[PDB]
Amino acid sequence: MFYSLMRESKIVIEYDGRGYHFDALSNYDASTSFQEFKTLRRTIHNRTNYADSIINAQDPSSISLAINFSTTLIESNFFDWMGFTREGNSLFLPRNTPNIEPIMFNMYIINHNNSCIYFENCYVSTVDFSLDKSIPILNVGIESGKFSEVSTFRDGYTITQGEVLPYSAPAVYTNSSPLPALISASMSFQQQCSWREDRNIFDINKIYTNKRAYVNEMNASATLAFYYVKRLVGDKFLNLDPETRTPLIIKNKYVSITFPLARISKRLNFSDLYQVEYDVIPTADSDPVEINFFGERK
Amino acid sequence: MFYSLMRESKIVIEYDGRGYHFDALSNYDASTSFQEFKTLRRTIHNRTNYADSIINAQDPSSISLAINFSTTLIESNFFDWMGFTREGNSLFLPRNTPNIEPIMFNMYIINHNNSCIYFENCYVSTVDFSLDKSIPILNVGIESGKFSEVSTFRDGYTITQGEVLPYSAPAVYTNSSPLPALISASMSFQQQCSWREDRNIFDINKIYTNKRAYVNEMNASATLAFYYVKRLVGDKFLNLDPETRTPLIIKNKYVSITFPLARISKRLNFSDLYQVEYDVIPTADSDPVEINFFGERK
Amino acid sequence: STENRVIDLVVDENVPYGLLMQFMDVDDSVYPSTSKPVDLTDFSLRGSIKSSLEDGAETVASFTTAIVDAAQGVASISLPVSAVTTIASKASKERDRYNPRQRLAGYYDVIITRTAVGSAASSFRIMEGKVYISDGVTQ
Amino acid sequence: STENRVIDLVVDENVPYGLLMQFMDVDDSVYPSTSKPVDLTDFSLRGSIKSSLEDGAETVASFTTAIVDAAQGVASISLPVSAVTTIASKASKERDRYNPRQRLAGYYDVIITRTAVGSAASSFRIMEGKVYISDGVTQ
Amino acid sequence: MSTENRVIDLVVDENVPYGLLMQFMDVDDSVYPSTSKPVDLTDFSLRGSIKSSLEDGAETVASFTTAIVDAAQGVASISLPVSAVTTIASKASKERDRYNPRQRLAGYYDVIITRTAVGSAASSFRIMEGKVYISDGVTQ
Amino acid sequence: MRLPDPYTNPEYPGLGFESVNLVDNDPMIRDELPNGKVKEVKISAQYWGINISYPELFPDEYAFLDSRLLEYKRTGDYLDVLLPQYEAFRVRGDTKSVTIPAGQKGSQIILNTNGTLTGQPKAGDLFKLSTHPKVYKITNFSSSGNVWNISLYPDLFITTTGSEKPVFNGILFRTKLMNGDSFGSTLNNNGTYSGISLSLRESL
Amino acid sequence: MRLPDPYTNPEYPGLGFESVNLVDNDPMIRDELPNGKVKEVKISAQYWGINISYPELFPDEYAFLDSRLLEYKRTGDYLDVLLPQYEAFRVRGDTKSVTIPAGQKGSQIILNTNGTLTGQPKAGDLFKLSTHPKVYKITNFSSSGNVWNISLYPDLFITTTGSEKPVFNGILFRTKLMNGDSFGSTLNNNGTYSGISLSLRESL
Amino acid sequence: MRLPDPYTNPEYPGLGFESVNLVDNDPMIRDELPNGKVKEVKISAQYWGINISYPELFPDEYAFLDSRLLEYKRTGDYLDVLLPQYEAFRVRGDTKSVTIPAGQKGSQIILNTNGTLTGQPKAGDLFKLSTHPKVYKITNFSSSGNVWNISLYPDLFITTTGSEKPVFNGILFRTKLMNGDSFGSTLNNNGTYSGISLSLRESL
Repeated sequence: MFYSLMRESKIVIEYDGRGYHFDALSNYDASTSFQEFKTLRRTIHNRTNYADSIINAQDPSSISLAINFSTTLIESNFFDWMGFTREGNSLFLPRNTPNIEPIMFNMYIINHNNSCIYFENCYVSTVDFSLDKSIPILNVGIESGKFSEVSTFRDGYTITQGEVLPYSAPAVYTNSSPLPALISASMSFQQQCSWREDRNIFDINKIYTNKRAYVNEMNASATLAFYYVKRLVGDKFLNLDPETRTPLIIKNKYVSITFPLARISKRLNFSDLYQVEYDVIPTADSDPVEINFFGERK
Repeated sequence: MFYSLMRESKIVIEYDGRGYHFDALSNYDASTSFQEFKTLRRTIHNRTNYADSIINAQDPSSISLAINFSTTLIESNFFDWMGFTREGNSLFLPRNTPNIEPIMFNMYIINHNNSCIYFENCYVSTVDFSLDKSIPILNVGIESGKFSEVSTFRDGYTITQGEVLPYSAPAVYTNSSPLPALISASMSFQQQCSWREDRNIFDINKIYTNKRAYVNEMNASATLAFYYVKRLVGDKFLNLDPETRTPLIIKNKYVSITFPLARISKRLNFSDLYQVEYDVIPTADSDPVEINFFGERK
Repeated sequence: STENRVIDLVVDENVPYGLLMQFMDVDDSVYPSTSKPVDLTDFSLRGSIKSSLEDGAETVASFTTAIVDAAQGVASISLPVSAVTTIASKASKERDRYNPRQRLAGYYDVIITRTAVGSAASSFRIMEGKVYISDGVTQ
Repeated sequence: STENRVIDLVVDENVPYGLLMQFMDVDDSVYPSTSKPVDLTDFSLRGSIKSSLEDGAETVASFTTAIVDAAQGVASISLPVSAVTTIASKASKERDRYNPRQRLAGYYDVIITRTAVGSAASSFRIMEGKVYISDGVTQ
Repeated sequence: MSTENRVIDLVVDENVPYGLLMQFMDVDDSVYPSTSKPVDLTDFSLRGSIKSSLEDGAETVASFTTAIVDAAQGVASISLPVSAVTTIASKASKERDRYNPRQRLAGYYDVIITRTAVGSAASSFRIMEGKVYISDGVTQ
Repeated sequence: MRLPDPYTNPEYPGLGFESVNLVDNDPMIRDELPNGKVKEVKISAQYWGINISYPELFPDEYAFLDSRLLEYKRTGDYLDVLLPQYEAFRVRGDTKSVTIPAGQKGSQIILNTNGTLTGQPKAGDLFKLSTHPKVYKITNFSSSGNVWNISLYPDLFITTTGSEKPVFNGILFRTKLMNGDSFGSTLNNNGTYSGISLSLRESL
Repeated sequence: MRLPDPYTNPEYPGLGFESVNLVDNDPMIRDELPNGKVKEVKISAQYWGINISYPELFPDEYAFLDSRLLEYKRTGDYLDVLLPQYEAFRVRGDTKSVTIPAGQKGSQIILNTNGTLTGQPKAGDLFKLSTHPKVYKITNFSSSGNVWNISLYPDLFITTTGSEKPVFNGILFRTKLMNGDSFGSTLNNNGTYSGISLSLRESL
Repeated sequence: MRLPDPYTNPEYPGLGFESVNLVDNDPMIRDELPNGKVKEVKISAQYWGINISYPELFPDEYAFLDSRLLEYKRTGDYLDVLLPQYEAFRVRGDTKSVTIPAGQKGSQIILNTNGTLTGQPKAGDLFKLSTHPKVYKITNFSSSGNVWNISLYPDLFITTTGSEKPVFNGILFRTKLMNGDSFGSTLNNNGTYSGISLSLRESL
């Protein structure tokens, strides 16, 4: 019979009636499960041994994708679907969350012989990538409400990811002054939604699937790792004091995350070679956080 | 002097005045300990540094044995002692727990030079074995109340385990229709008893040992791992929907655990090759769960 | 639930065989499933035991259908001890893995039928599987 | 028969063997432990022991059957001491390294039968398995 | 539990007359827990023997001198004298138990009870079996 | 007026009853004599009490529910409450050709079904007359031919005039919303409304 | 009437006591004298109190249970219950041929089995006379052949008239509900009635 | 009558006292004057209060304990309670040859041991006279030869007649079970009885 290989698969995200086949996929992980109500009615009459278990709900699925950067920049739609406002090829973090509910979309995981798993009512809840000395890759995390098995599906023949972008060394700046001795710049963006369970007595003897959710908060964060370097005795630029507001940018040849004003906290580790670690979050009144997506030639 | 080697040992279980020497023992683990009441009486008069610790109880021991299947089927007595009713060579899971207290027995761990450790007031609390592509072995877990050191002991010269049964591939059926692409069938049976601590003021200045216990519940469970295989598009037999009641049997050449009616929950993992995982428990009104022990030639 | 038509029959050597089918109609709309039995009117069952599924396979034996207690739905399928001997004669010499007494004798299936109860020949297969002969010792 | 209910009999050497059954039908749907002893009137069980599980095997012994209590449901399957001695003589000598008392003698089955006027053959197999001889020294 | 129930081991102590006290009792558990009555042992004779091996040709090293101390109350006693114990000790294997050096293998044994009576119920049962071990001594 | 439920309005799944509480309110004067005999006296009527609990509500669901509740409080109507667990269809047919003999004021309805109704009502179901809004529970039912003997928990609140028609399916509780004197719902910073509870009482 | 339980209705295993509280209720005129002596006078009758707690009840089981309870509330009779922990059948036989000599009052009782009963009623077991519905509790037992001397915790409410027959098995408490006035049942989204409990109280 | 403890009945280890509470109950009228002087007035008697707590009880342990308690409530006897922590044997010998001079009504016993007793009682021990059931605690003890000067917390509840004999070992509290008006124990579904507490009061 037909076995199902992960390497022989195709992941298509269905949004607005168009299929976004996300090629250049390094690895994805997903699971499906059901919720049970298992009670044991041991009584003084009969100290029974057999439980009363009924399947009544579908446990929400947690799908994680690892997607390489591409020249056609389809992967920026994950920021677009997660709530960021768009102007050109740059994504803004809005001052306030636009809507109460996230942007919902369906996703297919295609396989050979018309086999498919249909995740519905999905939303992008996490996107983080590490700019480092290895090839950058953004791990997106989406949560589903209802999963199903379907025969025919949606396959993104045209909308697809192009060639992976060549590696380019990261560099973090303050205005235009470079920060020396970078190790690993990791950026994190989240849409911490929550499922609104509305399982009621009208759903008795039926399988319940989560359908609606609301956004608790959105945020942009970055953890920067440096080597503890000082150029002067009693230096003022490079030290361990906190910085309430400072313009920061984690720049690459193909992407540049901008914090117009940042709150930096420093942490020193007395390891083999001393390392300082930053904790960059935008300030209260900071302008929207920028995320530029340069395909080629900026 | 005399050292004590685990390989040079003999474990004899004393039940009903007869010694059940359990040979074909792959490995066992046990520990003994005491309970203390350590309080520090720091006062405004004397902020002392020396605690007031008295040993007043023996912490119950947790002995785990790993026993190979044998041709004389002495190992089925663990199901017999754990509470299952017996008819011929098949063990039933009773609808209700027979008695409030479990079946108590003593156990010896013999060693050379008349050295022994005497575990008393033991009961079988867990038995689970995995039918897989390796040789099956059932790990039993017993809990003791009182441990002691004795000079002479009980040694099961006659009652002993025979030769280990040859390996035979497991197979799980629904009625008589085989379930394809099995990976690992793991069965679990438990007698979740609880110690009734009755340490009172008449035991002050004495070491207390647990003596009596009651059965909270008995259960039979099995976790089945398959490969996600489908033979048709929109198949009805093989899918991810829950099955409220279905006859299942995890069969081998020497053992067959039967669920007359089973509650199956399925879980799909999108691993290198897709794997589905079952969660088989007997239903509310299901007939007693069968465990047959075939020595040779069924 | 789903389908469980596949069940294997183990018939005994030197002993006549008789199976008792309590036909039933369970419905799970209400939580205590309805125990309504089907009513056996204009019903006939037919079943043959044929070695292998290939076309032209020789007919090892044929089931003898009995319809009794039509009101409560039960029915009986049986075959005489002579049929048992004829089955055991043609059974393969290779024995089953799980039981060293059974030997594969062939395949079978019984087909219910309505004969013009509403001017329709609504005949569908009930069950199926393999027939196993269990070697006896008494004779 | 009962393929899942195979039980190996153990007969002691130098001792007459005795095994008693109880045919006692149950219906616990009304209330647990509702069991009525089956009438065994005009029932006659019989069986045999043969060395191998195939045709042409040499018969070892035949159980001296009886009906201890008619209408009470207590049947008995047994054989005298001389037959046990014959079994011990005919039994194999491949003694186990850790069960040096038990040797395999053969395979056994017994069939219950109805011989009622106004009825037909009702043979049915109720026991199945192997006969193991336990060695003895006190004679 | 096909044979696991009626098998126990005896260790006769060297240079001491060995006597085992048995108490028959008809215990009823299936009908109701905690109900037991003695077996009326009148006409229930006992006999046992010991042999070195289980082969057809085996030596009768000893034989229990069984006696019914109480006809009722189901009390019986199997015992052997000092000479039989000495014979067993002399005719025992020289290989010592590692976990208990004083014990050495002597042979196998069985016990049959014969309830011969006027009533046609002259049944026989094997109520005991196992191995016989000799425990060495020095007090002589 | 019907309380919004996911039968009529499935587009608002948050309007489902997360947990209902059918309260049996039959006030009685119970006195325990020293001789061990407990004695009861019943004067007042029995009224079914219904308590509804709700999950977090989105703005549209709360808007619909609040509009319906304010319409109720404006027109002074009677909220009708439907319990899904009591909607098992056993008795089917026409309830217009069935006749109920008049003068029945006890706690028992004797009706001649005239063979027009299929099935039989089960004990513990909900029963109601067509001319009175009070809801009854069938405590016992014996059928001897076409005449049925239905036993009801609340003593018959009306004396049958011979024109009443039994109602077995589609039964609604003519409730009146209690705790409406101080009725509110807090809106959290995440946009969802929380703390909504309906304490309803059967105002026949 | 009989309270439903798995013995009467095995098809409903959800019925059956998850926990039963058998309380002793003997009112007494207790007085604490200034000298340290405590004087208590028994005047009011004693009555056993039964607190029954039910496990998760499915809708059909609760329908049966509350149908029976509402029939109780309707016809107004007493509600018998059978505690299963005291159902150890320790006395076989038929007690019709057992005579209790007349003119006996107080805790002690003398009954002659006439060589009919088999089994000894140990202390702590229940006891009930055939005529009166009171339920006693054996505190001590002593027999001289066939005659049995039984001591009961509550004094015999009525003096034996020479015809009362012992009832050592199947003893039912003639109780009355104490939660009737406000008895509500909650239905979860899981589909079970949770926290169903009864506060019974023996009448007379 | 003795309360079952693991001295007389070790086969029921659940009957041990998980925690005892010896309560000193000496009601007094305490008044605080504005001049800072607190003044007390004592009229009523002092009674030792004992509170017993129990662990989960198996059916046999509870059966034995309940049979004993019901025997108590039947015969109206006095429960005797033994505290192990007060059973240190210091004074040994015969207490019949010791003489207590009469007319001692204060809070102090002067007795001539006549050299018949070995050892000396320790302060804080339990002391009791042979003709009265009240239990005393030794607050001070001075021995000048054979005459002992034992000081007791509760003022002597009796005036010595010259025939009383001191009792130092084997002292029991002649208690009467309080909270017996509503006494019960819940039986869980696992077969063990829980929620058993004995509030005892010294009813001399």
